[PDB]
Amino acid sequence: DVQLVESGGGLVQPGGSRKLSCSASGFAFSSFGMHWVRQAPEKGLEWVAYISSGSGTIYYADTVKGRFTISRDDPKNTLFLQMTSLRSEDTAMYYCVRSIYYYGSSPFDFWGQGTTLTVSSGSDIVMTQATSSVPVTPGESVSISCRSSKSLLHSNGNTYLYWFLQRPGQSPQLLIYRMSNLASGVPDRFSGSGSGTAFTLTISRLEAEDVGVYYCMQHLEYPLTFGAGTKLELK
Amino acid sequence: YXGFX
Amino acid sequence: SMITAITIMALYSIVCVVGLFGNFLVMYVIVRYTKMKTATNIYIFNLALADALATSTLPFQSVNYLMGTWPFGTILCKIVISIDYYNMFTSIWTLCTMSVDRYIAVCHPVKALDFRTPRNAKIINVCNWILSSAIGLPVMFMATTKYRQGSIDCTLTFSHPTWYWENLLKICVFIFAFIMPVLIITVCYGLMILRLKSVRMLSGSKEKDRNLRRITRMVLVVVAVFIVCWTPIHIYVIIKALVTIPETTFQTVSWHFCIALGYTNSCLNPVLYAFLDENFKR
Amino acid sequence: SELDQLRQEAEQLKNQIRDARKACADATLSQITNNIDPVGRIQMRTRRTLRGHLAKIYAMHWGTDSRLLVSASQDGKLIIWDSYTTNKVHAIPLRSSWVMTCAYAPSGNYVACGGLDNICSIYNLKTREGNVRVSRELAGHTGYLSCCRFLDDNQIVTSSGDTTCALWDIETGQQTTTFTGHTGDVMSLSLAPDTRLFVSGACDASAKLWDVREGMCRQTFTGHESDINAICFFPNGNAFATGSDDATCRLFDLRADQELMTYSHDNIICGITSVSFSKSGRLLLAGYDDFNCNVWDALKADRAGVLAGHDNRVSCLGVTDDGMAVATGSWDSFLKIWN
Amino acid sequence: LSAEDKAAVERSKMIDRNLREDGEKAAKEVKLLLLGAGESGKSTIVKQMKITGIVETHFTFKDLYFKMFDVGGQRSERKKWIHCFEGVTAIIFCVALSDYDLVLAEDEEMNRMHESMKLFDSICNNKWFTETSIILFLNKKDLFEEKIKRSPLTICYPEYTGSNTYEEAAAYIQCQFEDLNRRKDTKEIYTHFTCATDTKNVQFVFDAVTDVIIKNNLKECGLY
Amino acid sequence: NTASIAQARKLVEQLKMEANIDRIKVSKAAADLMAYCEAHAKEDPLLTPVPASENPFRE
Ligand SMILES: COc1ccc([C@@H]2SCCN2S(=O)(=O)c2ccc(Cl)cc2)cc1Br
Repeated sequence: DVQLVESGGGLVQPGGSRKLSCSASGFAFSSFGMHWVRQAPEKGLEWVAYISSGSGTIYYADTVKGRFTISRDDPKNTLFLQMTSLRSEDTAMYYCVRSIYYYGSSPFDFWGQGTTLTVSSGSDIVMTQATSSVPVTPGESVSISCRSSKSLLHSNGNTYLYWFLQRPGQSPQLLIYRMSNLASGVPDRFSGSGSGTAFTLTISRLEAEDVGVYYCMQHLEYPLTFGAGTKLELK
Repeated sequence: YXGFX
Repeated sequence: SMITAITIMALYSIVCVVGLFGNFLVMYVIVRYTKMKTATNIYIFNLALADALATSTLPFQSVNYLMGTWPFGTILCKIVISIDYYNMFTSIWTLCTMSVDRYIAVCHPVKALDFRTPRNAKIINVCNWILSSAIGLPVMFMATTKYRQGSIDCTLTFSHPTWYWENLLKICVFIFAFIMPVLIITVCYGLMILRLKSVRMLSGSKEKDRNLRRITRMVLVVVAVFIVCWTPIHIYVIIKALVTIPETTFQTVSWHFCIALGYTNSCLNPVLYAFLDENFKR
Repeated sequence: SELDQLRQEAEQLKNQIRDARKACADATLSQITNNIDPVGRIQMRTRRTLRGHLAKIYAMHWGTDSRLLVSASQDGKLIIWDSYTTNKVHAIPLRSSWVMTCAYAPSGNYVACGGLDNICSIYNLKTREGNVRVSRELAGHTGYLSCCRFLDDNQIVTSSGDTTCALWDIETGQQTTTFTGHTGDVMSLSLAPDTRLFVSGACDASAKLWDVREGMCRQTFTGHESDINAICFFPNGNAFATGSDDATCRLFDLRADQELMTYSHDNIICGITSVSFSKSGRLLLAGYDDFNCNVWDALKADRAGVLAGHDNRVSCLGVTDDGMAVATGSWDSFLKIWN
Repeated sequence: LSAEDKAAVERSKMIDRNLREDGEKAAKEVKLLLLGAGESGKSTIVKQMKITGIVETHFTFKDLYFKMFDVGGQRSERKKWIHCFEGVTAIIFCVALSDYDLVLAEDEEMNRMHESMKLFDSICNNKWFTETSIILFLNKKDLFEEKIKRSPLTICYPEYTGSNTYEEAAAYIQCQFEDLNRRKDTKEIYTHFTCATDTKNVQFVFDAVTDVIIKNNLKECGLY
Repeated sequence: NTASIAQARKLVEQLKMEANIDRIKVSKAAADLMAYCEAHAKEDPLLTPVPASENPFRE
């Protein structure tokens, strides 16, 4: 049973410091490239930091480099994010995310429960979901769209586009990896397609639990970037 | 060795 | 007069050419065939490399004696002096460390299982390289070009008291490059032979005894070649530094033959180890 | 003298069978193919060397995507390679290092191995845990495991030095069908393309065709003079070659029940370790103790080419399902990809 | 180039590093192949060196980690799997001295001692074991002293013309076994007269293995 | 003895079955193999190598 439990959140004055922790159990923590992703209260997902298996590679988002430090303690199966000079714009839910990378793997396949942080009072690829909400009725069929400012198709043949579903009150869940691959455990009524720059997620016979926000994400190059999200409302 | 001087 | 210089330059050229040829063939064979997989291959590689670098300096010496003047400038004078001292010290210390490795292999096999990894061989090579730099650098700085009586001299200038510093350098070279290396090689190889004399694979059969005899003969040949090739130049240096011996044409021929003998060790190094190597004959 | 009357009756049945085979030997494959063009210049090159094993390699198996492959070596490691990049995808540590065989499930979800431990271990490559786990240890053979092939994710066929073959239910771990009748060590087996039949090669110098679902021997093929080390189905399932210590490869047609052609050269005297067909069946690739792989014209028996890139016995080889490449594995601890 | 393959190439190197570090341990291992006819004293030797095909045991002595493999029950052709043990450090061949006088079975071809001698001939001369040291444990010496008092060695060796003393019979048997080595100059046999109580036998195998290590290092260092 | 008699009748049962199988002519058997090779020669990349742009191990 895979578990990731973040802790350390709370209320902090601006300019202060705070260390978040992510506690891993139920899997081979060491061999998993961890990722911190944050979500502002009424906003979309924003990638924060990445530390590879073995700690050989670390990447930060531009808005956080210099201020945040990501680390891991493999013997105790714990991930850390040491934050300093906290600003009001850092107030968000922080998700711990596991991601293993090898031929045919499914990155971003498990997200933590999230911890809440409250701070008192260019070259990056832009992901565009032009449709902010969509009204739907059960049994019908939906098509969500996403576009990239650059081609996501690589010379190796892969197109590095991911689809996530965030149900209300829960952590995001991987649906599609590399545009067309169906994630493990997700019902076959979801399917993804596209070509190069424009992409489409199609749901067949939409059910009740399918309601939520759908984010697209590019993994062609760092920093990883999400779309604004498309909401599915009941009629 | 020894050369130069 | 001219005959003596002709013979001196002929010996210089022969030594240089055979040293370069043998060392480069050893380098090619080592890089192609052996693969840097055994610890002994790393040592042979470094020995051949430093030996060819040492041999590279000979024709500069030959032309310096022939013309009696140095035209290649102060930069090249510094480079030549530093590279010569560097390569001499590195070749000698590589010989010493190879002998110590063999002694540890034969007399401490259980420890040799752990201590004789190729990574440790490369570490020891790097340490030897650095410790030779620790004396090459001061010689590099002190190397200047001074106007001699005839045309020019590429020599070393020492701060006053210059006699004190020159004597200290000569004594340090003689000790740390001849006496202690000879002692280390002799002691290690003697202990190795004493331990080999009491092994079950060589005691009891004519063939076995013959193999032991040939191992001892190869060890003794290496040690004798090193002693014979490095002793005369050092004793000549010490006798000239201690006694103001009058200059004669015989003095010049003897001195140049002593230098050629000091570089004959370099020339014979590959024969001694690469060529005689049983593994090499595969 | 009951044993006498039976031993003499078997000789009469052998003569009947020999005569029936002679009766339908109206021609030879060799004379049938004189008219067709030779294959000509087969100039194969090494495109990849897979480095990282530290002992002899005895087996490998291509995945069905023609890109991943698994190799098994006595260093106790099962390595899965991405042959396109040479990246190692997984390195699986074996409980027993005395492995002789490995296999890739056609689904790609599982690998298998085993050897002198007499156990066929099944490994789950797609765990939630993120690592590879032993999912089953198939116990019951009484000699070394010489070969194994998945039928699907729940069924696998094994060959053993105990002279038997077996069909296993992986879920329950039980031997559900046994295949007895060989009188010597079974060295190799090959699944028919439709997986309804398999052939086995044994140290009795015979090959046997087995019906998987009925659990009995349909046909028996003799002709080799020594050990059969290797066997491979013709791609259409109507024939199969037989690598043997006699430095010969004798393709046997099932329906005609006899040898059609032998592939040998006077200057090849070493054993054969492995055989495989190209996608069209035109090329027969064979690995030799003399460190080389020979490429034979399967229709005309002429040697078409040589793969000489190893410094020790070639122990295994395989051709991708798409036919694009052949891999060779060697006691020298390297694999090479050729095309 | 290398968009997400960068994390894949990093993983390949991270597991390529653990293969290297696990192969360094294995290269220090002393690999021992235990052979001998059933009841020759093999499992007793295992007990002495201590506190389903290939039964295995490992133990430490004088800071050397030994790995011993007992082929055990293996009903198959040796020639098909024996080459797997090419490269073992040493073979330990156990011989039951007291088996020399065992009566032939119902259809037994030769006596127990002669079948053991035949096994030794095949192993010592095996092409895969040309450069392998053979250590011979002549075991069950205690029973031999009781049997030799009443049963002459000529039952086993009709050509034996010596006396039925321990010393003459033991020396003759040892010679008979060692004479089977057709490559004495390239291969050396280490013969020990162990028993059920003998404790220096582990030391004997340690001493024999140390000489083998010396030969390998001399071979590697170019001196051989 | 009791094991040699059980194996001896197993050999008779097996030989009886093998004698009764349907066999075709070698000439027909050889023709079928030739027909397969010719029909699939174009899809065999080892027989007729493809350009480097179609070759995964050179791309
Ligand atoms: C000033 O004198 C000397 C000082 C050092 C050395 C060499 S170079 C670095 C290693 N040493 S070593 O101690 O001999 C040595 C050799 C082999 C091994 Cl495995 C371990 C140690 C040589 C000399 Br002449």
